[PDB]
Amino acid sequence: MRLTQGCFSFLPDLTDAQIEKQVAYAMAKGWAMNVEWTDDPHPRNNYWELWGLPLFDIKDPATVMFELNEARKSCAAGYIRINAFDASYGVESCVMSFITNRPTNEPGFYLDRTDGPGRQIVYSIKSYSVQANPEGSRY
Amino acid sequence: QSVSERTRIKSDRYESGVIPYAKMGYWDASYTVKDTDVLALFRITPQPGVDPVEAAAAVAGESSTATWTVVWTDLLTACERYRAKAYRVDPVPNSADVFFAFIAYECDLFEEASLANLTASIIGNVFGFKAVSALRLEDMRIPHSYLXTFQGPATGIIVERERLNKYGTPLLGATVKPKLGLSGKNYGRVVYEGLKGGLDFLKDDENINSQPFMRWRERFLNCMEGINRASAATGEVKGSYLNITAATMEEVYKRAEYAKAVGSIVVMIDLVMGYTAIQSIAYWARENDMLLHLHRAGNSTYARQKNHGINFRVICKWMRMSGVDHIHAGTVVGKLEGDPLMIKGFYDILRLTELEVNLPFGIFFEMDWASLRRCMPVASGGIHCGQMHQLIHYLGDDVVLQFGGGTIGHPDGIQAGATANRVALESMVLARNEGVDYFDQQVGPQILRDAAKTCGPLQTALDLWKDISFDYTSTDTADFAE
Amino acid sequence: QSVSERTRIKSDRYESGVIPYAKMGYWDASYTVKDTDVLALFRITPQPGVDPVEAAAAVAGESSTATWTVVWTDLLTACERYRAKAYRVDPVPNSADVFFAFIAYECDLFEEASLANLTASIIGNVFGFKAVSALRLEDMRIPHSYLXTFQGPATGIIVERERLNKYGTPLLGATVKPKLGLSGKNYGRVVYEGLKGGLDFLKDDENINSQPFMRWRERFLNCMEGINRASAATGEVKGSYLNITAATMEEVYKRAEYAKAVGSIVVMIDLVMGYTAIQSIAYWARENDMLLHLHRAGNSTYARQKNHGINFRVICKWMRMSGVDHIHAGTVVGKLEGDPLMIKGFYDILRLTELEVNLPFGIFFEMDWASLRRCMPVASGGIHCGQMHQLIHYLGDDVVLQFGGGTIGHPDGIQAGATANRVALESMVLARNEGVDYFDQQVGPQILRDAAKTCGPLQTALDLWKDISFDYTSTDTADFAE
Amino acid sequence: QSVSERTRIKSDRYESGVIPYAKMGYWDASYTVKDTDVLALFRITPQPGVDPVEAAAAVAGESSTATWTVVWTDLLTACERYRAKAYRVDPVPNSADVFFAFIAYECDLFEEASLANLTASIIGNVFGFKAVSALRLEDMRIPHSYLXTFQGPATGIIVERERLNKYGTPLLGATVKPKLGLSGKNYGRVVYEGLKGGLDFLKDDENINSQPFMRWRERFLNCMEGINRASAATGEVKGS
Amino acid sequence: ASIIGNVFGFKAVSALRLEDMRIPHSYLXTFQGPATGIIVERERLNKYGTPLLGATVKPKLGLSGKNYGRVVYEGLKGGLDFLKDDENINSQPFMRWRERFLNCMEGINRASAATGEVKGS
Amino acid sequence: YLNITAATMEEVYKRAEYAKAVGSIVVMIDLVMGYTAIQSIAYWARENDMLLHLHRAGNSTYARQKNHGINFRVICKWMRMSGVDHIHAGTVVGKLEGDPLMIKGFYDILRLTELEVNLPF
Ligand SMILES: O=C(O)[C@@](O)(COP(=O)(O)O)[C@H](O)[C@H](O)COP(=O)(O)O
Ligand SMILES: O=C(O)[C@@](O)(COP(=O)(O)O)[C@H](O)[C@H](O)COP(=O)(O)O
Ligand SMILES: [Mg+2]
Ligand SMILES: [Mg+2]
Ligand SMILES: [Mg+2]
Ligand SMILES: [Mg+2]
Repeated sequence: MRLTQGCFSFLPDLTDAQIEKQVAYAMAKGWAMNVEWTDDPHPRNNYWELWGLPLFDIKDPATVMFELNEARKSCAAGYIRINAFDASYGVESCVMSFITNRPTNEPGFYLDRTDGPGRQIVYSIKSYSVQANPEGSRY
Repeated sequence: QSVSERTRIKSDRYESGVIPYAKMGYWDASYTVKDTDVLALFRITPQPGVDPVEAAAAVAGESSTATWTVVWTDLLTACERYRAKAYRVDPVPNSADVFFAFIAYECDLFEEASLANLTASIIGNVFGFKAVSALRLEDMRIPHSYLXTFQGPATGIIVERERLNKYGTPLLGATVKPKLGLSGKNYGRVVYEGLKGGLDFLKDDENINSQPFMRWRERFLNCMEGINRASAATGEVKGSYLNITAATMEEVYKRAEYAKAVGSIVVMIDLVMGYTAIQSIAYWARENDMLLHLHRAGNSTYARQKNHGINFRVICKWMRMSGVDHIHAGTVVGKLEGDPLMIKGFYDILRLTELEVNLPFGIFFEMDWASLRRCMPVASGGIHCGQMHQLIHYLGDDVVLQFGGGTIGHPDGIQAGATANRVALESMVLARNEGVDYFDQQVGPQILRDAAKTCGPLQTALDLWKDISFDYTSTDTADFAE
Repeated sequence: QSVSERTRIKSDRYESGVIPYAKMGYWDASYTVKDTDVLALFRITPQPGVDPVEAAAAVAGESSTATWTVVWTDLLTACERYRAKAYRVDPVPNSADVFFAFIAYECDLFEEASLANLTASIIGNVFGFKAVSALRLEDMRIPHSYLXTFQGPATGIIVERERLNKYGTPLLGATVKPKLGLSGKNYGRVVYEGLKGGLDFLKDDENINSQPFMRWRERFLNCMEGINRASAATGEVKGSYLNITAATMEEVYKRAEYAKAVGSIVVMIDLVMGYTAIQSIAYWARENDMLLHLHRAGNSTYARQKNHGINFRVICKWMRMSGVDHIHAGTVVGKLEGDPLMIKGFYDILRLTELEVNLPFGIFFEMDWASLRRCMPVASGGIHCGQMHQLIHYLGDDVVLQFGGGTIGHPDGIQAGATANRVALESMVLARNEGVDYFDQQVGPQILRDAAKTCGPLQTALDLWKDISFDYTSTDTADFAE
Repeated sequence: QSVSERTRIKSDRYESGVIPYAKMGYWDASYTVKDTDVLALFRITPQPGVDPVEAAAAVAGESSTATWTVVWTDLLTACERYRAKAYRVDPVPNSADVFFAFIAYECDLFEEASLANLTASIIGNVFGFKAVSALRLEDMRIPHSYLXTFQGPATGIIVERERLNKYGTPLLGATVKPKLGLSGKNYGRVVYEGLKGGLDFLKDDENINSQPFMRWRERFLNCMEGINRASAATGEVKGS
Repeated sequence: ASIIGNVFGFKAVSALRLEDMRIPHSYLXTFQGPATGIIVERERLNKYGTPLLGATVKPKLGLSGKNYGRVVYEGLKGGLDFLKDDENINSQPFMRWRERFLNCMEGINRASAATGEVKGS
Repeated sequence: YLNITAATMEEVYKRAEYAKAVGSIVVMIDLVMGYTAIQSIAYWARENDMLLHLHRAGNSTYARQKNHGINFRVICKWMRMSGVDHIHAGTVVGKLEGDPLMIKGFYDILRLTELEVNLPF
């Protein structure tokens, strides 16, 4: 399956040209980019691995693509995403997040069901990739 | 002769008898507003022959300390401090008999943390007053000191997106249809499909509570199965606004506790439950890590007309104070009343950290929001993916676009309905960010047609509802154009 | 070609696309109303070019099962049964563009015992609809089967009089003034005096909740001292409506439990608390042997104008269902909007065991009340003992006449204010029973002057407010005169 | 070579290392106080050779958002907003080594209706700072918007006087003595005596709670007999 | 109440400092003493032989619960046994307490999954 | 069908709550527990997502004879009102009294949305 986290995962995978234009948008709005890797595609995996610090002082879009490219050359098979962070009062949060890289084959998830009281079900979403292998060799 | 006669008050102000409200301490053009005052803007239509300043002195009087005749018990209190002062009366543009009345109320007149107490003073009686043929509450300046007594949103826009892990587009949703009739099992079917096909949320309809055709527990359990199935199938956080609206506060809580027990990320409530049930469930939502969706049922009974009632922008402020996370605030281009610039003003009220006088949007007062969280506006009601360019233009980024008929009415099924909406949404935003002039009548629809060549569900949708608009003369209009 | 295309519904009704609501099953002139249906009368103003039957089919549709486009999920339900049917459209007299729409809703669409659920369907969205420029809910026929799910009044008129031991006149009362500012100790002073001088009740003002100048416990304790002192001084049951209106249901209950603990015969709540807090506290009142006074704060925001909102007569029905014991329902001759025959219709709704079509009073439907108890109407707002002949004429026997300014504004003190009102009341009723033509402009005022020769407080009052009337053009008027 | 090194922050404010508090945003003499700010006045005695304005800036930093070294995580917040601001440093009369320092704290720094949180920020750490040999909190300006979150007195002077039915003189009282040793029954004796003879209140000594010589319930029951006895002897509201 | 109650404000004394106290065995036996204590703490942690390790999260104030959970995960994953809230981080407009707690727990358990150590904040 | 029938409503509730706690889809009750307990536990079943099976124990003491008692059809109505999900209503061909037309009457009372005069049933 296609992991549909990120905000452009219903379009086809973004070319580098398209990525740069979203990075450009983000930066013209004054926002700070970073790059993150995981190979635990769980919906509740909040903290993907930081590819260095966020690029706070950076003015040129090309610098962020250069880092995305270096993440791609150095990270193991998995997901990478770019996020735009807005440190303005009353935001102080991420405001854009899209997937820049995904594995060729994502097996996805199954729904694990434990009987609670009465008819209630204790659900757990389980990852095929993550249960089979540890971090760094799941795809 | 008797003690009563000898001790009668003989002063001008406190002899017994009626005197006009403008002589009673309720009018002062020279009055300097304090940072701590509560301010109201009233649109007053005096009865013929009633003095416009006397109409505003009356409203001010009867919304604070006054009654119809003079009372000596005023002198047992610090009466000069507790009186409201009407402090400015402007004519409405194009009315020789409708006026804008600004009235300042002292901070200490209001119970801390209490919408009910605020509204008792402010809307309690003055709208039934015979001296006035019409009265609309247009705006309020809730001072920073009163705001800090309120929670504000339980969750808020920032934390909401953090819980969903969803940033950069608007959020998506749909109302389940038909409105009523569906069994709990079939409700879960619609929710699964809607979420699997791409929607972030679905919702129970506002009138779906607990009924002979479907009792609420069946809905909740079958919907959680649908929700988790959709989340497992996509790797996204998913949810459906479980309606916990009930007759009693005891039944609401019961439904809300059950929703939490089974892992629902969100619940919904209807505005008809009323302010005190709303403040309680908004505290309950902060304390139980729940998103609180407010459907605005009954709002347009007092909010639709220009001449009388409460403007919706005021309800937005009061609902953000109380602490709901979502509130429906219009579409512009859908089936429900929504003048473009009024809606923008509403959205600004719900989403900004402070407000600046902006008369075209109906923002009559400047107002700090005291770091109360931001309320997510919801755009529901007769909208389709065909109008995505318009929605993105008028509504911005932080908003839930909801597509009931525009998902479930799709011929190829509900999944296809959903997928069409999301491709539309995503392709459009991608193009906004690229710098394209998307709100152009030529350009926007072509962005959706381009996206539609690799998405057959979206070409189906564009062709099915191409013709559909709801162009009718709006009644809740602005007084200052453009 | 694909499974989606091959299984598309091709029928007229269920092909995808918009069709007018009148073709969707929401119009049927030949429809026979069942005893169990819920009926609504809507005053509809269509937008220009909108077909009046299509406007009523839409309201019916959108208040029951329909949305803007066609949904296949209708076929998973017994859709023919759950649709509302608009079944009659009449023009309004003197409007070539405003119409009366009667719509029948199936009993099973409604959650048992739930005002919130009823109002979600009935007022939820249809008032924001762009297709309609204006919409007033005018009457409802709550069927006997739905009524039996509700408690109705906690106490009711019969038992209320039994608890007071007070029969044969109207009951008497007063709002404490000024509205705000007074300390708890001084509140108890006003209550003692008002009751000692003759009033049955006083009340907290609607905006008296808990504030910096007086917190609610101080009021409650000092008032019970006042109440019992007055009861011991006269040998009558006495009380004061302790306002338990608060921000949260938890705080309301806290105040209501405290009121009970200290022996208050009665509590009050404001309508701004909203329907779900109201249903809960009305159950709580039956279970704790308490009179429940409903002040109607905020009502005139949706109720004042002829063109749009909810008629107050509908609120009366809904509030009697929920179970409040008193509700303010107008004066006619006071300072607040009150057309004579509309007010009589309201009073009939609150006080009768069934209702008969009576178009001059705004009673559009015949309606059994299912032996739900009778709600006591309250007449408050700018009335004085000078108008006793009028009040007795327009309002009848079972009613609380309240005199805030008309008690406390009395120069010789509050006792004298009270005593004047009661002598006025009693002398007038005595004369009604004797067969005198008391409502005559000559006769009535002379009955009060005759009584005033042995009562100096009443001669003072008659002479102080002789001049006072509130004659202004009423906006909530009837469509059928006399 | 590495992503860590290529993405190291290179600005004057957020490069790693130690810079004076006065240059981190915690000193600003031109700052205009908002009515919503919490303000504090400190009598700062800086260590010999420490700059007065630097010590005031340190107190502002370490009672708001600072630590001894620069942190990139400042840039995940609206860090300019949350920083307290020493906005005034003045000399103290008849001293050249002690200074008055006025600091300003954004309203949003403090949990609503919590003395514990206010005093965690304002007094928590800064009194034990080596850079300053002494420090005294002299006064604070608790803004209107913070106060409306707090209850203030349960009863107050006004309502207390109403409950007692005494107005026009100061109220009267006495601590029961000896401080420790008395049984509950004798405690109530003393309470009866002093209330009957004219006192409005008596009181338990601060260190009278519950001990082998007297357990708290015996004191309370015996006192209520004394109180009510005095009240019936006098026609007055009384207490202990 | 007895020992520091009044005496430090007495006029006859210009200054007064309580330097030490001898709490007698008999009084001490009425008290619980540490809830867990050094010995049992190390046992629950499975860490004996070196001083334990921690860090206060920074900046003191302003961080959202999300970012707090980030700092906690990073620090714990890099070798720390603990992180902590700052003394003045309770619950504030910028970050309400439930958000911090939930986000830190994710961070903590992620750290322990990555290291095979008991972790906390 | 885990039988929660007991002497006291306090014991019925322990046993109902236990059954829910351990995951049972259904509980049973006996008609000998009587109407007030039944209506109470029928409200309980709704509240607790439980099937409620009603064994009709003792019914035949008043339902067997034509001349005197209460026809079981009335009991079906009363028990359908109270809110039991199952009730025993007859076999025709088994070991307990059951004329075919009376049984079909009972089954229609239990299962139809409306009834129409049908004298033979
Ligand atoms: O009841 C309905 O019609 C809706 O479900 C929309 O359904 P569709 O998506 O099928 O139109 C919403 O409740 C209204 O939009 C509420 O109006 P508002 O958002 O203005 O409060
Ligand atoms: O606030 C007031 O003005 C009153 O206290 C009347 O005081 P007076 O007796 O001094 O006029 C009542 O709350 C209103 O009558 C309510 O209106 P209604 O009864 O129409 O709801
Ligand atoms: Mg709806
Ligand atoms: Mg009032
Ligand atoms: Mg002492
Ligand atoms: Mg610290």
